[PDB]
Amino acid sequence: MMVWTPVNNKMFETFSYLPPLTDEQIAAQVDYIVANGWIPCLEFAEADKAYVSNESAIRFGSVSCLYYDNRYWTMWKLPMFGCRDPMQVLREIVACTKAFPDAYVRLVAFDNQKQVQIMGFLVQRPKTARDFQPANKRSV
Amino acid sequence: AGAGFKAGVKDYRLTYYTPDYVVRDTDILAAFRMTPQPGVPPEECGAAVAAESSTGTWTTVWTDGLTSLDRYKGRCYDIEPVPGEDNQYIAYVAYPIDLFEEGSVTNMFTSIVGNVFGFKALRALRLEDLRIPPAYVKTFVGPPHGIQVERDKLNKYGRGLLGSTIKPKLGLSAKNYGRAVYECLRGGLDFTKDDENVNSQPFMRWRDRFLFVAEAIYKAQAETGEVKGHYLNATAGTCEEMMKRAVCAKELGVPIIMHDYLTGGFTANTSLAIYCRDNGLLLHIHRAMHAVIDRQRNHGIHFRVLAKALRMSGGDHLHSGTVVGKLEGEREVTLGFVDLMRDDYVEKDRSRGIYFTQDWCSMPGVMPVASGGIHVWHMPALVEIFGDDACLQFGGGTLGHPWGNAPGAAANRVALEACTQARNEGRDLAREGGDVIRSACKWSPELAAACEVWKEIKFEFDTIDKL
Amino acid sequence: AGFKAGVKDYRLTYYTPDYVVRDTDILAAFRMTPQPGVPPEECGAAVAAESSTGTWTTVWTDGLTSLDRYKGRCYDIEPVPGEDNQYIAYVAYPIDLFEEGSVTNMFTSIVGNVFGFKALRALRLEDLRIPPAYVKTFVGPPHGIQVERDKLNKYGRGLLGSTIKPKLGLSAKNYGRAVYECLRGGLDFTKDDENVNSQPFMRWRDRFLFVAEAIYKAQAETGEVKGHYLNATAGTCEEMMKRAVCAKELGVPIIMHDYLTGGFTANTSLAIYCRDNGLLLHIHRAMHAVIDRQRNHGIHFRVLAKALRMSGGDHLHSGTVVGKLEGEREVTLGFVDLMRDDYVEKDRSRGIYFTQDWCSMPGVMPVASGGIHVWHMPALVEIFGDDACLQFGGGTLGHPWGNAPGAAANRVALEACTQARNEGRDLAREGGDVIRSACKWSPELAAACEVWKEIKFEFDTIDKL
Amino acid sequence: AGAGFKAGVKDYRLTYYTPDYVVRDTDILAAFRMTPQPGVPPEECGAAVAAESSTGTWTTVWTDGLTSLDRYKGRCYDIEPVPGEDNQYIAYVAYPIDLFEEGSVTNMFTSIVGNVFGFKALRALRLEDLRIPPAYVKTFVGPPHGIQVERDKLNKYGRGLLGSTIKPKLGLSAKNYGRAVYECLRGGLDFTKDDENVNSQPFMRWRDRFLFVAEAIYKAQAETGEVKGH
Amino acid sequence: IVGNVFGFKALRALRLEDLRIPPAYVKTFVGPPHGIQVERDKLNKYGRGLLGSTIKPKLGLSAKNYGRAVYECLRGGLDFTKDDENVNSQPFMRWRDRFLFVAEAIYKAQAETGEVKGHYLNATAGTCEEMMKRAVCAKELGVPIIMHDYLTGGFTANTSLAIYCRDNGLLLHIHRAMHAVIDRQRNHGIHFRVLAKALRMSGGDHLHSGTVVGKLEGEREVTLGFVDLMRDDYVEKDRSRGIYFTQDWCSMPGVMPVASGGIHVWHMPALVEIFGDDACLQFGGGTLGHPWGNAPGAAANRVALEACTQARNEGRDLAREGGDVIRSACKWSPELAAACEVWKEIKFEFDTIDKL
Ligand SMILES: O=C(O)[C@@](O)(COP(=O)(O)O)[C@H](O)[C@H](O)COP(=O)(O)O
Ligand SMILES: O=C(O)[C@@](O)(COP(=O)(O)O)[C@H](O)[C@H](O)COP(=O)(O)O
Ligand SMILES: O=C(O)[C@@](O)(COP(=O)(O)O)[C@H](O)[C@H](O)COP(=O)(O)O
Ligand SMILES: [Mg+2]
Ligand SMILES: [Mg+2]
Ligand SMILES: [Mg+2]
Ligand SMILES: [Mg+2]
Repeated sequence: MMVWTPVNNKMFETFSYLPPLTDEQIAAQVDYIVANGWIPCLEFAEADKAYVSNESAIRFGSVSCLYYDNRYWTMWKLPMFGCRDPMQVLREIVACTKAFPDAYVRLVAFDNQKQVQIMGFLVQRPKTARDFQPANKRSV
Repeated sequence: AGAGFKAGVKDYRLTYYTPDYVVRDTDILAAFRMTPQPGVPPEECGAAVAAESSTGTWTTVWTDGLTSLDRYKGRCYDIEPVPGEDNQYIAYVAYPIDLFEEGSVTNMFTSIVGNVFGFKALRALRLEDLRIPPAYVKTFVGPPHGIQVERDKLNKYGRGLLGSTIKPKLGLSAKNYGRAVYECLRGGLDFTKDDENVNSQPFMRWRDRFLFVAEAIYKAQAETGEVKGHYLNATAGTCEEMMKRAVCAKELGVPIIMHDYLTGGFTANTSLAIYCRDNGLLLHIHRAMHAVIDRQRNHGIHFRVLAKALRMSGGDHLHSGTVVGKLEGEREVTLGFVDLMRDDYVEKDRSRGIYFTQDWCSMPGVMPVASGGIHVWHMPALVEIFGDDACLQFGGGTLGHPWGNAPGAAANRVALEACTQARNEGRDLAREGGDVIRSACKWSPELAAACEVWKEIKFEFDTIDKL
Repeated sequence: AGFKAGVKDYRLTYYTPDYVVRDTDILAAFRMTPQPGVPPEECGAAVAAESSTGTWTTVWTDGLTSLDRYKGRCYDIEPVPGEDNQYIAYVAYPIDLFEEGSVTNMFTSIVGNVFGFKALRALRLEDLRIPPAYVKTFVGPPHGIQVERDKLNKYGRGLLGSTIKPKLGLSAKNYGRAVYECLRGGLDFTKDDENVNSQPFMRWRDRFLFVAEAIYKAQAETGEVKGHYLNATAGTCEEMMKRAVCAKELGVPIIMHDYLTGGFTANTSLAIYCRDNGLLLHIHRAMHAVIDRQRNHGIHFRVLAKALRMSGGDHLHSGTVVGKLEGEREVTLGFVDLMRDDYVEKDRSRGIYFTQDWCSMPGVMPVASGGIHVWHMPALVEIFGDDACLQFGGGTLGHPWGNAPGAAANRVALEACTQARNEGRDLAREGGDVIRSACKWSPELAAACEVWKEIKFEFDTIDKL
Repeated sequence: AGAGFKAGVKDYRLTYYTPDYVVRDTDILAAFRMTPQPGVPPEECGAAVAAESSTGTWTTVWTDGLTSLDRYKGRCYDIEPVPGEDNQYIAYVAYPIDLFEEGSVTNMFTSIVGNVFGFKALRALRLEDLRIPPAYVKTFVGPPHGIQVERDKLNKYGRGLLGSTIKPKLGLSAKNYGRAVYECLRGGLDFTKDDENVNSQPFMRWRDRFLFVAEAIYKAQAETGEVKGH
Repeated sequence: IVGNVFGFKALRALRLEDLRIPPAYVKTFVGPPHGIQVERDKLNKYGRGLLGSTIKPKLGLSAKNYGRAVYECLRGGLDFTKDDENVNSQPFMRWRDRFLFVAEAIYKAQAETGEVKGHYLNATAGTCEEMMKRAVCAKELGVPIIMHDYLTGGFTANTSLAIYCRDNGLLLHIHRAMHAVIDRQRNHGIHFRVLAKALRMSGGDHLHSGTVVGKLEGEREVTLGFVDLMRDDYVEKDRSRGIYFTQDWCSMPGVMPVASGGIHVWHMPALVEIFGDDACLQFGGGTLGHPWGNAPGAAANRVALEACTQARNEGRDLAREGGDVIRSACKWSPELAAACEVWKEIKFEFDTIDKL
């Protein structure tokens, strides 16, 4: 019996329970965005603004249901409307992580017919983050 | 003289069988699978169903002359023989939009299925489909949030949601409930839930549970850094109790409650849906009791109609069946009503049991929930059938893991994410499904432990509700 | 015993043939049709498990509680005579499983999921034994038969009513006109059709007002108390309550609710409102036959009738036996006793699987309605006796001379039969003679006798014992 | 390379003039009598009206790409010249039913007549007619009673109803108001009325009026045997 | 005053040009919930015009995308964003989802910039009860400001809303949707100055005033006239500005004019010159149409406003040197330069209909 650790084991939604994505794996996910005609976009956040929190609720009456701070991250430039080139997306990931090397950065994509984000996963976490475990240190 | 009052009995077909009628775009349409008694013509049987679900009774009444029967009568406008059946017919009935109370599923059901199923003159009757016109759809508040909004509130994209029902069904204390909830959530499940029959009982009172569950939710959310929720059951014996439970959830600031809409009822459910809209709670709908109504091919109401009824009454999730699990649900039948639950516009398609083109006129979609007798080896098939816009629930498949709830949850989460990644990379889950799972059991000890326990477990039986 | 992960048979935990049922247990009789290759014992044990504590694989959390204390138990399996693959499975549920006062909860456990199991082909709930200890947790009927008769000052005969027709399409003013003419001719009650709620052609509050005018006019004209079942059935609990409240403020005696289409949660709420405000509550069973018609699958009406008595209602539709809607005689006499009596002994020739003790909970007035007319009166009086309401929609508004003569015809018929029975005449043998003597005396009755003389509803019964 | 974001101003007609559009039965339709400024083509002017009453503004915005403009945009689908006029056109606009708040006339007016009448690029604009589709009509409670029910509650049939506004418009006391009301109602009128500007004023407070009028209504009703109102 | 007379057969046309509201009648009104001084004090914003932006497209955006666009606008230098006048509650976006996502966006921007932020949440609704429900949710979210469409919602509802705002501490932004149906033609209707006086009595903290230079009509002298009527305590008769009567407001709070519609960075000098500091300048397309997105768009408008304000404070004449101030600023700021380039040639110059 192995024990899932509650200490410094924070996750990051889709794909965070899998081995970290290789560059070939990231490229495959980008190919999937372009093949489906979805709109790629990059978002980023400093470490203090990366995880869901509650601080604003101090101002509230009884209306905190489904309100969380830090859901919104900051948009890198604009969504890539009309982009059908996967290499162009990869080049923006590089440019974004270069501009903000200490930020969390995620790749998302939008479907404009459903008007919803249709996919999303982390592509960079800061090197100083100590609040996560590698796959093989997740249980003890 | 013209047409006067003549007392006495005449055939229903003289007034209510109208094969030349061109349906209006505001008419509600019903498709009934009808089995007449011997010596009852199909035309008379269809006319009787039309009549007694709209304006007519068994003998002529004088009061018809004060109104316009042409304007208000239901009309059996088409009768289709059923292939493979000696004595079964699809009778099509059109109802003027004027017959129905705006925003009331209760009233729609009372007319269309109220008395006709008990007529001596038929042996069996089944409502297969309903065409709800946009003009009537627009009179409903509908789902409190719907799929897009739910995903936006939860900040969850790119995969199915994962859940689990706490077990045993009954008999756990409020403190043990919260303990199990916390261990499930912390392992990677997005939601847990009260069992459909967990309301308030001598072994655990509701408000004790809500409090311990809130503690569990917030602990897992702080631990994992992901938004978590637990479908707290607001189902109750009275509207006043139900509302009390919803109010407590609002005051705890938790994201989501549940309702058993058939055993609680449409009048209570609509009220709860409106409360959830006004207070920003997600509403998970359990379909307890549906199979009493929708199992048999010859008699009852097909689930696709009960699913349409729910979308009107209000619900962010509805249970949809698993296809591969312990409870019945044929693949093609299921894919049909999932589209009816989720999509804005569904074209007639009889190979999936869709008798009418249905236009939802932008009423939000309902998240289908796959639940019951499913485990890790079912994952590829589930993701293939449902896609990302679904919640997949594992009660036994989580609490039955040899290492406990958190490893159980992580096994399920690893399975889901591996399948989603494989599909995204262009792999066919219908065929490479076992390979994806095997490669994943080899990588993850938690997943391997689950794979070993449930390897031989399948649910393969003759289907009752066949097309 | 430790935690062992994995699937095992349900029968290892949930089939307990040596179990002695407790007097506080809820009992259920399921008519069960297993898939080929599934033993009856395993199928019954699966029904007991999935409607109480169990799921499809072993869970560790059972060890934290006491499964013996809480589990449902299949304690007896009976073969069905005349059937190759049908069984009656008897399940016992600890009283601890159930929310006090909630019919909704009881249904959710007992009929929640088990009917959709792949491992069975069909399932029907035939009967429930509701123990006194659970019955007492329910408010129950707002008034019940004795109180209703006392408030209405009506004794010594069946009550007479009528559903206004056409079902839909009449204006509020025409609705009240029809009501006034029915009531003034001898009927005690008229009613909104089940599907008359609030519609483009007639809004509810307009109806309530015109109907109140009609009730009061007919009451002043006849000198007898009158009422009209005003439909409170609505889309939401808030609308339903708004309609109940308006009836309260008009001072009228009675409202109605469609308890299956509205639901148990709304119905219980309404029944408590009626109790606290002194309104009688007529219950319409719209939708029941979707659930209760077929012998092989669903829930028998007697269980839906028990549920209503617990949930609350002063009247419940019972079927006619002889009218346009199905209802076998022996089956109907069975659940009528379950609706009205304090104590009903087990009697399989009437579909009663369990002795039922209602522990002083008030009885519900049966309402016979649907395709009935003057010639049915001897049969109705013989089947139901005085404690019933007999409703004639078409049988009143279909009279050649209009509503008042139609009402008078039905009232004459009912009183003639009542008098004849009181004098020692056997209505089963002399019923035709009673009606004929009455059609000869009363021109209103004669006109109705002539129109419907040849009209019968005789078909093969689907819901057979 | 697909359709991307291009910043800047372009003609409204490129997006909002759709002369081959087949109107849906759920669309709200508007008929505008339009007088363009000199040098503005009727097509551009009709397109501007359609745009700025639905989804558009004066320059291209990037957020269009996140949604479906095809689904939501107003559409000028027909432009009719006015006979007898040099510079007047009937422009016909279709609005998807999704644009409107259910049950709100306020919201319908805010979109359709909100800003467009003040545009520099037109000299005059008149809204002539609206087609309200059944699907939108059904979202409104509508009239409390309506003609049939009114006649049924008042028990008045076979003739027009007769009324009268009390005069002088302002300046009468509550007591004199009810006195005038009683004398009108008793003579054969079904109704009397408050003048539109009679609300609650220093010469007569409302509740004093309501009481004296109620007295008057009931006295005339008893006197004549006919239902009266004010 | 306007009830029946405009329909009389004996006249061909009638227009109400002005009303003299006496102090004795003015004093019977609750009036604006806060007014200019109080608004600036609560917002802690002094020494420049306020900057805002309407979210676009007008309709069609989801609640999540709405808040996303709001957060990007506010974080770049705008004080306010706003619901478009016709954004209420619709199938594409229900009001309470929008309110919640907008609150998140407001608080994120405020934390990120260190300046107070707001977004005029639209309370306009079909019924008074629905309008109140929306006001109550804004109150419970602790956000600063709501809006109402006073002519399409109506005076009775508006006055009720204003009183609610006074009693609960919300600022009230008034949109004048439908005014031009009534006030455009010289021969017939009611002049906007009367509609603006009515609003100051009914209650509002902001009222749309027109731009003079933008896509919608508003003659300079006319506009300066009613802007004084909105803001000042005492305005003397002045027919060259369309003021027919001396108006004494007897200490009733002043209403902040809002200049909005077809305006961009090049208009900034003219806007600052016409309105001065006690105004809000709104840029919908002028923010969301910037080639680099909302935040750079917001920064461009903020730089332009601050450059003009600084120049005026230094004694420069914005009427004569306005272009020089903007050019010096586009040279310094890349965000501004990108805006300057896109809208350089864009002007709205047409024959005026509502002439004095
Ligand atoms: O009570 C149960 O059995 C479940 O909690 C599943 O438990 P397990 O996950 O442990 O099987 C669900 O309520 C059923 O799936 C409902 O059926 P459906 O979705 O068909 O309505
Ligand atoms: O709608 C009808 O058909 C009735 O009004 C009867 O009308 P008539 O009197 O004109 O036949 C009753 O609702 C049915 O009897 C209900 O059946 P049940 O009592 O079996 O539930
Ligand atoms: O809907 C619009 O057009 C605006 O949002 C401006 O958008 P842009 O900034 O994109 O032009 C404003 O509501 C109008 O300015 C109102 O006009 P006014 O202030 O004259 O009443
Ligand atoms: Mg369950
Ligand atoms: Mg009926
Ligand atoms: Mg007048
Ligand atoms: Mg606007």
